[PDB]
Amino acid sequence: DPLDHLADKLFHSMGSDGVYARTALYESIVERLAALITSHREAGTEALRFPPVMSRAQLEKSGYLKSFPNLLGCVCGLHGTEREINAAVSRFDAGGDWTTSLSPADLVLSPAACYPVYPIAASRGPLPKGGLRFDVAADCFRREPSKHLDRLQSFRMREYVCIGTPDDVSDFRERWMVRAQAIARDLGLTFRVDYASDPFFGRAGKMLANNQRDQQLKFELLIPLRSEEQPTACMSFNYHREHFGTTWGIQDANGEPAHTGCVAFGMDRLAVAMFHTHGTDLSAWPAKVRDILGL
Amino acid sequence: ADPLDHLADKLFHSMGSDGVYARTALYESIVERLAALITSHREAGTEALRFPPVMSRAQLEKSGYLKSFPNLLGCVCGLHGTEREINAAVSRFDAGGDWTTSLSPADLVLSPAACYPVYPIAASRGPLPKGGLRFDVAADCFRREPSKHLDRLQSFRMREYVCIGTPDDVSDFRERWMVRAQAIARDLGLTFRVDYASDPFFGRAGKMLANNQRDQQLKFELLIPLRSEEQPTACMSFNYHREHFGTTWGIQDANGEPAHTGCVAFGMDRLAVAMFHTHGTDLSAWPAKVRDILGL
Amino acid sequence: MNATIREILAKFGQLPTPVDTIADEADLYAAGLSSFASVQLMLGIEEAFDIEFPDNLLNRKSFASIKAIEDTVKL
Amino acid sequence: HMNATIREILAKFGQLPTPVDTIADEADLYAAGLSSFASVQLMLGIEEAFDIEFPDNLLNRKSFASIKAIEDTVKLIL
Ligand SMILES: Nc1nc2c(ncn2[C@@H]2O[C@H](COP(=O)(O)O)[C@@H](O)[C@H]2O)c(=O)[nH]1
Ligand SMILES: Nc1ncnc2c1ncn2[C@@H]1O[C@H](COP(=O)(O)O)[C@@H](O)[C@H]1O
Ligand SMILES: [Cl-]
Ligand SMILES: [Zn+2]
Ligand SMILES: [Zn+2]
Repeated sequence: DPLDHLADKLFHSMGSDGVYARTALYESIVERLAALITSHREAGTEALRFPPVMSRAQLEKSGYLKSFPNLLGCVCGLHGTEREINAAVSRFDAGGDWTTSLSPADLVLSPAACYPVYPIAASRGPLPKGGLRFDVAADCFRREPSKHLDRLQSFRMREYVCIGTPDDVSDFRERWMVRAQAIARDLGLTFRVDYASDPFFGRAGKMLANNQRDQQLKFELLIPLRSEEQPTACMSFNYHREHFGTTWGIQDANGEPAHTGCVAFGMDRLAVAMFHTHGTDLSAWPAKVRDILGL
Repeated sequence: ADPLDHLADKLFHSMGSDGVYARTALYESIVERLAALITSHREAGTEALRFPPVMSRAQLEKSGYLKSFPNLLGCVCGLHGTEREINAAVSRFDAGGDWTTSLSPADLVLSPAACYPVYPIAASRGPLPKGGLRFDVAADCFRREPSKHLDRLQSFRMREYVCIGTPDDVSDFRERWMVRAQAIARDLGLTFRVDYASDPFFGRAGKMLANNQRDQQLKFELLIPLRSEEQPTACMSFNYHREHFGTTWGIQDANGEPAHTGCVAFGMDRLAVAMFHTHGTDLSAWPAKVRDILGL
Repeated sequence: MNATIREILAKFGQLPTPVDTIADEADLYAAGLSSFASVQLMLGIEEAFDIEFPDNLLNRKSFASIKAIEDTVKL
Repeated sequence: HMNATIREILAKFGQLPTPVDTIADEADLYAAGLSSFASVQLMLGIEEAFDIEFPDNLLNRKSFASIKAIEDTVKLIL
């Protein structure tokens, strides 16, 4: 794979595909990319930072099981008494399987950064005129082991989220489709934009994906990393219509179920794209890109 | 009522789970300044690694975490079955039942401490150089201990400096950091004491481990009165592991003996909460010297 | 066939008004059919019969109205 | 006999590199090769092969420094 040669300078093995330790070089660029994205944050945006876990009940309510059940990571633990726990441990020592004693917690690993923001918005009552805008970030988890450097199980997501009327969100959407492309251009990256679909699960998932692609609810910015025919989505814009507004009882200023939309930046894909494009020697990066990043 | 509780309004939003909170811009700005302050005190020749919130279950098993803290571990499980099996689990949930009966363990756990993944990495490089190796590591860590207290989180950020080397390399490292960290705490205007302590080893077996640890002074903590002056909160720890991890991972020092290891751990969320408890939630009202130390 | 769909639409459609009110020509989405309800409706049309939609006709259009569904099945 | 029972457990759980018969009553078990985790297993063995419960005041390195220390500690309990 064309990205494989980057591993030496960017990552160390942690004994699991898609889960790597990040070198200082790599993290320095992740941090500069985050600062760049922050510099483009629109007026009136509230910033929240989420941990890598979220409430299982919230995610169930979000509909995640009807879309991507195969991708979810659930937190489980040894919940028994001292004797029960000791028994599980003893089986491990004996060469048996301690994990049969695991039981689910009330937590899952967050699959995307935006989910916790909707019940937070809903808790404040009806939206003001113009809606609400959020800047959210989380370490996210997708259960899809791969050896490719652009397909990780644990990765950082940064999103700007708009919650408001259909006009509020469509205005936000037009703006961020332009801004995301301007950011990629300033970073010296080659890309195209296309409509796409989320990887919905199963046969019902085929209909969902068709509808999403037909309705143009998902825009992706695609960067050729391993090939031009199989480019990698590094930014997306997702229009959810009234899905989350209805789910969480969010009312816009007109008393209607709110629409929501988000622009998502895959921070680790963008970092890998930068290194693939510009190499691992920062001193040689294009002057304009170094300037844009504040190097 | 908890003296900390009133901080929640400016610092956190509920995520529907005790010990798991969304962080406001105010709170994050201080966590970030604290991290930058800690970075400014980094020793020369220290390699910085950043780890994700998950690590190898096999590595964590090998490190002995199961024997010591099985009650605190978070394991990653997923729906690994066929499409039919998964669809049925989802259908049971739709019908008032439990979809989680279809979960099975993945090969990952949530990281319980930032240092664990560094030991196999160090081991993979061969014998240590003279003077040993030093690392600057960080991760979002997880411990299954739900609480409503703001100083006891389930998901929290840990920053550590780790030393791997001879017993002398490691013991001098821990002493340098114990002094340096107290000086930092004083600059931040914090009230504290440093005392011996022990990890919360599980079960009867664990009472002996805790006793020996305290007796051998393998763990110091920097303790800050948050909820009360009688039960202060450990916001940093200074840990000596003797040859435990060196032996586990087959790390050899420059003299060919099983390496010793130790670490200094900073609880970033605990420190941030301590700052807000100590100086309040209005940053312009913080002491000028503290503001200067943090580059505010 | 029409009677077979009215029971399904009442079972999985989850619209705020009874299936005996819809008029076979009216848009089901304006009627209150959501996306996730519509996929449950699709799955029900595959179960009450013994057919699997080609992903070509697996879309919003084929489930727009009750007459839209009926026509699609025969094909 | 209590001496011999203890010695068997030290073979059962001690994880010692050199056999128990080649170890004196008064002798440093830790220098001999008794690790922390092992000393706790050993302690659990001394609890299994007899039927006793160490007070957490004797739950330490000193109580298990030597066979004699173990023998004496156990005796001082019952
Ligand atoms: N490194 C990495 N980034 C991912 C992965 N899945 C999604 N992303 C990033 O996260 C963004 C949002 O994901 P989405 O919500 O569109 O599935 C993507 O556009 C991409 O940049 C993954 O498995 N690995
Ligand atoms: N449950 C927790 N919530 C928040 N911070 C924690 C928690 N547990 C540990 N820490 C912090 O992490 C540091 C290192 O943890 P330890 O490995 O227990 O010494 C501690 O000194 C605390 O500052
Ligand atoms: Cl990413
Ligand atoms: Zn989103
Ligand atoms: Zn550590």
